[PDB]
Order: sequence, then structure tokens, then C-alpha cells
Amino acid sequence: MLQQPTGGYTTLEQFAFTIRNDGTNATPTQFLQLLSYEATENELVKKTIPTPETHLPSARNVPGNVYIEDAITQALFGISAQNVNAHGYFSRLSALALPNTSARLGLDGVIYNSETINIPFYDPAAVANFAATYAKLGNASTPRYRADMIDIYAHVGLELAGTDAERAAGVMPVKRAKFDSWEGSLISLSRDVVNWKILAFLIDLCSLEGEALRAFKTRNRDVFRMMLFIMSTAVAANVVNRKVTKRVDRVLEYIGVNSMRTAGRTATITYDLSRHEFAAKFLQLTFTRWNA
Amino acid sequence: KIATASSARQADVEKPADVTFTIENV
Amino acid sequence: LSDDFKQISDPKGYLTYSVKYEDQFTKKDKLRASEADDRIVGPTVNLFKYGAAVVNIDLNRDFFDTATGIDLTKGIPLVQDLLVPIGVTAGAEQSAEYVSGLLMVLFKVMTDNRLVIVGETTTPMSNTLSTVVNNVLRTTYHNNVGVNPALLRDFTQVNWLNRDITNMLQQAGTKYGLGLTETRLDYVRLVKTIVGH
Amino acid sequence: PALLRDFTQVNWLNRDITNMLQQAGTKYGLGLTETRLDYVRLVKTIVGHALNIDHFAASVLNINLRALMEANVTADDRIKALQAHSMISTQFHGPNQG
Amino acid sequence: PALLRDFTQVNWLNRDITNMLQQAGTKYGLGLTETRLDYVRLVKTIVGH
Amino acid sequence: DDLDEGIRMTTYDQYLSHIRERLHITNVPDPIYITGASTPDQIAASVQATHVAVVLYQSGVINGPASTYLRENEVLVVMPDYYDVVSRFANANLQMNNNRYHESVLEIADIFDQADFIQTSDAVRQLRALMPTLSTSQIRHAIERIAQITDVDSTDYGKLTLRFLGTLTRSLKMQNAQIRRIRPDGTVLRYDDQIDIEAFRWSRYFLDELQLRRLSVGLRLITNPRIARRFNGVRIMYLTDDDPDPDFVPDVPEGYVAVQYAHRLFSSSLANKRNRVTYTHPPTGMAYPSPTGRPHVHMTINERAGMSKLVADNIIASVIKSNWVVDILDIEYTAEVMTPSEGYTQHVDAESIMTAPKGKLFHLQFMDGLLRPEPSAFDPPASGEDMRLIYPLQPISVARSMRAIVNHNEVDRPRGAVAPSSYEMDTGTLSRNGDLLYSPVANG
Amino acid sequence: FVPDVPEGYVAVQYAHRLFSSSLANKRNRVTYTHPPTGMAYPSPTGRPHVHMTINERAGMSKLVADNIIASVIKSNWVVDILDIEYTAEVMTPSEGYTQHVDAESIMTAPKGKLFHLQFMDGLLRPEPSAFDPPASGEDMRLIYPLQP
Amino acid sequence: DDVGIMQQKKPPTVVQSRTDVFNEQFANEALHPTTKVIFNGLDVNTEVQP
Repeated sequence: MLQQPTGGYTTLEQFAFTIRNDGTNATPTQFLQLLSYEATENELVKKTIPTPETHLPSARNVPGNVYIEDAITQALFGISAQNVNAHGYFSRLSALALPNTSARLGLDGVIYNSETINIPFYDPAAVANFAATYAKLGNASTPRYRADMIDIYAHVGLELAGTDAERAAGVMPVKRAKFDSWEGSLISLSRDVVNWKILAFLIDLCSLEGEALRAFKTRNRDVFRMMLFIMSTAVAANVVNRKVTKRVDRVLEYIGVNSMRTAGRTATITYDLSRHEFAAKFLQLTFTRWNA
Repeated sequence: KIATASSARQADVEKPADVTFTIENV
Repeated sequence: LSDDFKQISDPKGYLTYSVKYEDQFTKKDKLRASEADDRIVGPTVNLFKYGAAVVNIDLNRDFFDTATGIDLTKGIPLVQDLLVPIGVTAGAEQSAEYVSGLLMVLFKVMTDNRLVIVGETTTPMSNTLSTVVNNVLRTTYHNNVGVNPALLRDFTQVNWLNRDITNMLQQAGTKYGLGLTETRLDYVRLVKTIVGH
Repeated sequence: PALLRDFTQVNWLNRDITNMLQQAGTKYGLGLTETRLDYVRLVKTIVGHALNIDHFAASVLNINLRALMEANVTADDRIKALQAHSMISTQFHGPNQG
Repeated sequence: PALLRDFTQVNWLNRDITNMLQQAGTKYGLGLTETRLDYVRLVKTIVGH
Repeated sequence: DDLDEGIRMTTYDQYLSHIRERLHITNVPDPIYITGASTPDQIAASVQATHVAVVLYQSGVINGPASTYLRENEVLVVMPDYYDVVSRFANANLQMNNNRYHESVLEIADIFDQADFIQTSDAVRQLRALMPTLSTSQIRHAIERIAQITDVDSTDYGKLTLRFLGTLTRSLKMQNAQIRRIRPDGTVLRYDDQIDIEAFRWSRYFLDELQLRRLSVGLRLITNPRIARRFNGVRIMYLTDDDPDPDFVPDVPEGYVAVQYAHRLFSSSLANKRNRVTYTHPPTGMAYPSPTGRPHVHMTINERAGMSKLVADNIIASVIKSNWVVDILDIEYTAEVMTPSEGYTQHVDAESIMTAPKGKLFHLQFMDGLLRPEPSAFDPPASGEDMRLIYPLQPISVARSMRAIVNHNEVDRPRGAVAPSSYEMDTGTLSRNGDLLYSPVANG
Repeated sequence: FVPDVPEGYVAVQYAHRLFSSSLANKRNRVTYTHPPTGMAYPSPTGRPHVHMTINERAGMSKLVADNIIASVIKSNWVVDILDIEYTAEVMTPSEGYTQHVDAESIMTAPKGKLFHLQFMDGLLRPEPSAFDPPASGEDMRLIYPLQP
Repeated sequence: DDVGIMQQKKPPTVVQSRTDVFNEQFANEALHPTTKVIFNGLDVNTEVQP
């Protein structure tokens, strides 16, 4: 077992998030520095997020070791993720939510039912806190519990493109992102993010309280912004290149506006409707936690 | 062409022990 | 001499892997193992070939034969006419057959008087093998290697499988091995020396 | 010729080719390689292969691929072309627009 | 009629029969109920059905 | 208190069948009875005398220091019967309760320190629990059958063949039987090493040593979860076929109300000039003649045996129209796990699931649709909806070592893909005595 | 009898833009996007209670029409097709229904076609005997008048 | 992740054919997945675009 650092597991260098920028390693924040926005006539107002359902998927026993980290990251950032809403994994996550479970969350992000001492794992109280919310990813597809797939993206845009004044105001002009870019920059970035050990991020997001959680939110705001960026490219209506002075600038219109696009395209990853449900639910939970 | 499925299972070979007349060591 | 045992080479187990394949999946690249490495790793790679939809662990139908009365065509052992109603024919596909199956399995195990004798065995030169295989191999090994997923390492063209199997095999707590091994009973005689494989 | 290394029975050739290949400024490679376009899809994934081929043809083939890759033609486009060629209020249905 | 229980599709009848059969004073049974083995042969002699 | 913690106790019948003869055979005084005036020191002297940690219970309420001694030392009290057990103990804390206990198998080996007289384990008890209670003739039939399988001429075994009385069959039952000298009165004598031979001491179930050794391994095999591929119970719920995993069990939705099936819940009734099979909700008491418009019910059917075709059809119609979830527990089934290309060769209409004889073994099939490839972008939209009724109540892929041996992309794992367990590859060592061992985990 | 639209249903004008093919879990389902919330519903089973109004069936995809009837059945949609003209006949319970109209034809006929719907006046229908066992099955009506 | 080129095996496709009035019954309902569909002529996307 790994004891959680007072700053959270993300303080550990083992869980550091990084993205190649035209193939060289870089912190997400300094990729976000390359981003630039051209505002348009439309506006994003942020409606309040409906509070997530109290209900959890039944903590049913399942054979095998669920790979929950890869499931979430693939559902959010992977190329053509499949079976994103298959219930079993999440039932196991709910089993992690239980007060005295034998289940463990390995730092691999695999969920083990047995207490396998050879494999290091996150502190059970912390994963209980994390699963207690995130198992609700399990009812992403049930009609009773589907998250808004449209309005939530306002928040995404606000947390990505939004200037501190706009984030205070809660409204921003709908924006067209752009950055000097290499071939396949959005796919490569998405690959760089899908490899992230995000369970440390979410576990810290749930278990941490007071000053520690706030310092975590400031230290990690750019990470969350990179995740939001990958999602936004997945849902942006249109993505193109612009040749300028022998440099291609990638352009994504528009940030904060979910187009509900489902057909795959070269430029970016793509959400099938099931992926859309999943991401919407994930955003509901994650923003509900981030804004508190 | 139609998509198809097929099975397999590992084969038995448990023969009765061979009766050699040669020997390995003095 | 009394025939107390049943000397046999290349023993069959109680459990065997079964495998269902979706034949439409096929890797484009053709992996080219050395002939030696295919001699060892072959039956494994052939069985857990790309496209294997599921790999189950069943009781070996070859061992728990119809001669024991066991049928194994379903998921479970099933023996007819053991636990039955009296005064009426037992119904077909009766559930109690499962229990009878277990009895006949238990019984058949209880009476396994098999005594392994070494079968034909190869001794590859180290250079003839890929190093990953050579680390597992222990000088000799039976020409009828069975199958083991541990052999898939650096051989399956499925990336995640290789990564996972490599992880488990690089854990200190699990060490795959194949072929002749240093038993405590080495050099003990009983008309012939005992050895471990 | 880079393949001739430790294979040609001509000594001086091997020595010279080995020199050029051991220079930092030149690195022979063959087969599948990590392109920036890896995992990009276009019905099928794009991949890179270091092929033995003249750089002009390599360049043209790369150009053609990127040309296809950037086109973003969709069903909406063809549906629109059909609508232009149809009596004014025809309706088209079928493929997802994208 | 005791056999009718939970087999008759007539509701009140099944309710009434269930109620009687659940009273302490009455208990249906469909024997064999009592074996008696011999003292020497040790095989059953007189059974009560 | 943990379920393992408490006061261990067993019925006298178990003690007689299993503990007593072993005590007799080890030449130790019979364990003391515990009246209400029994000091912990006496129980200690008894336990050290018998080397067994067992005390019979006689009469009276047992005082609390004795109880704390029995609990701290895990001594096994033997009881005449389970009626009013709490009345037999003093309750300084009143924590003890007749409903507050934990039934569980306790191997004789955890009691006796002498390995010589202990041949089996809990596994035999579990396997017996699987067996239907057998009449002596059914036992004889089993034995004659096994004899048939192993090519034994079992003719006249268990039978007196008298010239004038004819053949007479005696019971072949003799569980836990021992060889014992009898007094000429016919009554049994306790085993005596002084006169009786050593072989008659303990009978070892009349099996050869080697047969016992093997019987152990077989018992481990029989009770392995992977072999346990005969499943009980099927949820019936009208749902779309979304989940690839065969072992999927839909959760009951938050608003649903549990209702045990009972014949009484369904009735004939008038409703709009028809004699509809009305259902009355046990909570509200409300009657519902139409299968449509019924409250969300999670109905449990422990036994279908009396159920009319009308009621079963109405229950299914409620599953479909009122969105009922109906767990049928009576069902036993084998479960083939199909892969998408092979489809579903066998079919089960709702009627047959609702009316099949009890004790027959259903053979359900379940798709593992994880290996279904993506549709073409230009495949025509499906206006319709594929639906599914039958689901397992328990995991079905118990035998499954691996799953989805294909790449998602080229490098990503497909969701629900299953790597082989490390244990399948561990091939450790022989023990100091020759038993198989896994490799040490940590180095120490 | 014209059934009332149950409370909580949302009025939604039909328009061609509400329906489209889209990917959803390895199939190209006829997705419906609900104009208030904006949410897409790939399947007929989960959709919000909708009081859809179809002023004109012209140009409608047949797949979409199958989808709408499917949502009528599975999502309990109430769809009102104003384009349709029909003569009616009131059958007595004794003469029964001699004709039936498929929802498929209601959905796919050209405007100007004159459907002939029949209806039972079940007032004089016989009452069942008090001891006759219930029959299985349930009569259902899918098409309704908008007017007396 | 890749699109299937070979003809895929599919669930059996029962065509419900709803009319103005009908008598719904669910005796001998299939338990396996099934594609209920309402209209007979769903091969509507005829015009192939090269």
C-alpha cells in the first residue's frame, strides 16, 4: 500500500503527467501556452450542473481483474474506444466504495479482488472516496441518469479557454482555438493523455479536503485542462489546418460547443454516442467535484 | 466472405512408456 | 510383479485449455520464429492464436472419458444412472447428473495410478532459441510440450497480452520454467534414476 | 548498400559502409517506424515504413497520403452535390453527415 | 385434497387448504413412514405407508 | 464481533459421528459435561486432558467467566439441540442472541493435533451437501453403478443368500463405520490395543493410504470454482442488448419493489367485461388486471411448480410491459459462452423457462460480443432495437482464463480483455516433502 | 374516445433535422435529438415522453417512421399526424373488425390518400361469466381520432 | 476497433407489424436478443454513391 502524500498522489513523480510537443516531453501547462483563441459572435453561459444521482451500480461480484484506469482513459481519450458503458467494471468500482472491501486499486489502475501483497496499491479510504463518486460513471447509459451532453461543455470551455475574468463572470464568447502544430498533433496529444495515470488525479480530487484540495486544484488545473482539451477536440464541430509562413496552425472550432459529431475523422479522436454519454457523465461528476 | 468461428483444445498424447533396450550410463 | 501402476510418457492432465476463435481477425504481419523456438512455443502460439475470443479451463475430456461414464460436452461433468429415482426412469438432462459427474471425477482421480516415465526430449543449443525462451528452458524438455500462456511472451502479436504476461513473469513472485529441473529426488534410483520435469 | 554491411565479402566496401553508418550524421533503418501520423485513421490506420526507395518517390507518395488525409470529404458533401442535382425539395437520408 | 395445495388454480381452496395444513392439529403425509427390520436377518419386515 | 469470533458450538449428533470415536481411539478421558457451576479452570483441565478443546453441555445456565473462557480459547461446546441456546448462557452484556450466530464447517483437523486419524476435509461435506438425500436403495444403486463403471461384479454384495428365505438385501449404508469387537450380548466394545489388532483401530474409510492421498487432490479439484459450472437462477428483464460481457447481470433500478411470488398474488377478476388475471401489489394492496400499468416489481420466484400458464404468461407480459424484473431461482443451467460469429444455436422461449420441470438442467447460451468489429460508417441505420430477456444471477465465466486475444488499435487493450492469471505460470518448486509450491512472493 | 396526452409530455414539432443516423455502440442507430435538452437518444427505448406533431409526412425517412412508431411503443410517445384524412366506421361488437390499417401505411401513404379506420362501440359487448377462467392476451389500440 | 469487412452474423429479425388494433401476447417470446422491427420495407437506402 502507498500512503497518500498530504499533497495527494499527484505530488509523487511516479504519477507526473506529461505530453510530447512535436515529439519532445513537456508539461501540459506549456502546451496550453501555445493555445490561442479567436472569439466569435456566440456566447457560452454556464448553467448550473445538475447534482449527480445518489444511486450506485450494485456492487456485484465479477470474475477477473478490472483495468479501470485504462477503461476511463480509453473512454475519454482513446481512439475508437469500445464497450465504454459495459457495466461490470463499474460494479467493481462500486465494490471499492464499500467500507471494508477486500478489493484493491493497484497503482497500475487494475482492480484486484484478492489482497495481493506483491502489487502496490492506493490507500483504501482514498479509493473508497474516489469510487464513491466515480462508480456513477457506471450509470452513464441508463436513461434515468444520462448527463446533459450539451450544456456541460460550456464549463469545459470556461475551464479551458476562459480568462480569469470570464471564469469569474461565468460567460465567455464561443471560441476558435489554434496552435502552431505538427502532423497529427491532436491524435498524438490524445495518445499522450490516454497514457496518463489519471486515477491518482481523481483519487486526489476526491480524498483531499480543505487547503490541500485547493492547492491540488491550482497545481493540477493545467492537467485537467489538457483532458478537457482532448475531449473538446473530440467534440469540436470542425478541425482544420491553416498554412501561414511555412507553419501549419491547427484550428478547432469551437471550444465549449459539443457538436454531437460521431463519425470518425482524421484530425482528432471521436465519440460514438456511448462515448458521449460517458464523457458527459464524467464531466458531470468531475466538475461537480472541481467546483466545490 | 462470411465471418466464422471455430474452436480448439489441446490434444492428449499420453502413450504407455516406450520399452528401450539402450542405456545411458555405465 | 504386481501391476500397481500405469507407466506412461507425456502425461495428460485433469484440466486443459479450450479455446474459441473468431476467424475474421488475423494479424497482417507474419511472425518468423526459429524452428527451435517453434518446436517449444509452437503448440501454445497455435492455440492462443490471434483472434481467440475466449480461453476456458475445462476438465480434460480425454482423461475423464466416456469409459468413466462422464460426459463433458457442456460446462460440467455429467454421469447418467448414478443418483436416480427408484421405480421410474430418470429424466433426461437431470441436474443430479452433475453431482454424479463430480463423484465420478473424484473417484477417477482417486484411482489414477499413473507413473510418469520421461518421453522423447530435445536439448536445444542456447543459440538456436530466442533468449526469452531460453531463460525458461532448462536444458531438456519433452518434445510434446503442452501449452502455457507464459510461452506467449515475445511471441503473441497481441501487444497488451505480451505486456501483461511480461509483467507477471517479471514479478519476483512468479517464475515460469520448462524442462528438466533440479529435484530433491535427483540421483535417487528405482531401477532407473528419478528426475524432475 | 547499407545492407551490405558485414555481408559483402569485399573488405574495403564493408569498412567504408561501416564508417558511414557509424557516423552520427547517418542512420540506416528499415521497416515499420514511429511516424507522427501513427494512429491517425482514414478507414484504416496510417503507419510509416522505412522503405528502400528513392526520396523523390517517397516524397510524392507521402504527399499523396497527406493529401488524402487532409481532404475531410464527408457524406454531407456528396449529399449536397446530389441535392444540387435534384428537384428542388428532394430529401436525402442515410449516412451520418460526418 | 391435501395434495391440491399450491396446485389448484382455485384461490380460496388453496388458501383454505393451506390454512388447515398449517394448523398444529393436522398434518398430511404420503408415507413410507415406519420401517421395522428383523432382529437377526437385519432386513426390513413391516413398513408403514 | 467477527463472524469467526464468538462461542463455537456443535450439535451432539455431529460430536457422535465425528469427534467421539476419535477421542475413544486416542485413549483420553471423555470430555466433561458443563453444568451451570463450571469454573474455567475445570474446563481447562478437561481440555488439556482430552487434548481436544471440547466440552459437552449438560444442564443449567452457564456462568460468564466460563463463557469468556470458552470464547477466548475457542472451545467447542456440544449441545443436545439448538433450541433456546441463549437461555443456556448468562448474559452480563445481553449481546448474545438466538438469531445471532454463524453456521460454518469446522474441519476435524482444526481440533485434533493427531494427523493419523484425519483423512479428509470440508470438501466432502460440501460435496455431500450437493447430493439429494438418498434412500438406502438409491445408495445401493449408486454403488452398483460405480461398480458397473469400474467393471466389478458386485452381484450379491450386501445381500444374504438363504436357501429357504431367498435373497434379502441389507442396507449398504455404513458411513463412518469402524471395525469393533462385540461382547457376546451383541453390544459394541471400545477398541482395545491389548486384544484388538492395530489395523482395526481407525478404519480410514476402508481406503488404501495412496487412495486417500489422491482423494485429497481430487477433493481440491472438485471444489475448485472453475469446475463449478452449473449455475442457479435467471433474472428476466426486458432490456436492450448493450453489454458484451456474458456475465452481465442487470441491476434492479432504484424505484423497484421486491415481491416474493406466491399463488395468492394472482387472481381471476372482472375488468372491463373480461376475466383478467389481476395481480395485487402486496404493499399498496392495489389490484392490477392489465400487465400494463403495474408498479415496478422485482419479483422472486423460488419455485414455479404450481404456476398456471396464465399467470406465467402474465408475469412475462409484466416484465415486458410494466418493466418487471423477475428472478427465477428454481432454474439450474449449464451455460455455453458463444462468440459472435457462431450466433445462438439454441433457443429458449419464455414459456419453456417458466414451465420446465424442476430439477432438469437448462442449457443457456451467452454471447461474448466483445469481439464484434465496428460497423461501416455507411451501413444503414437500425430503426429497430435488439432486445434481451434472460440473464444470469451469478458470474458465468468462471472457467475463463483469457479473453479477446486481439489488439484494440495496435497497442491498446480491448475493454474486457482478460490476461491469464500469474498463477497459471508460476511453476515454483517441490516442497521439502514433495508437495507443489508456488514461488515465494516476497523474498523472505 | 381521444386519449388525453399524459401530463409531463413535451410538445415537439417533427422536423427532418431531429433524426439522423449516428454511431452508438457498434451500430448506426436512427438517433433522435430532443429539441429542449438537445440530447441524442440512439434508441427508441429510453426517450423522453414526447408529444410529437407531424404536420406533414412528406420527405420523412421510412427508417425514421419506423423509429417514431417504435418510440410510440417503447418510449410511450404520443405522435399526432395531422396530414392524414380518413373515413370512419363504427362496428358493433358482434360484427367485429373487418379491416385493419397498418401504422406503416399511415406513415408512408401520400397525402390525399383516404384511410378507412374502423372503431368498436363496445357498449353492448357481452360480460364474461363469473366463473370462467381468465384468458391470456390484451387488446390494444394504436391509432386514434383527434376529433369526435 | 476496425470495421468488419466479412458479412457479420446478426440476431434474428422479427417484424412486428402493428396495426390500428391488435391483441398483444408474449407467450413463447424469445429470450435471446432479437431485432423487432415495425415496417416490412427497410431496404430504403438504394442509391449507391460511387
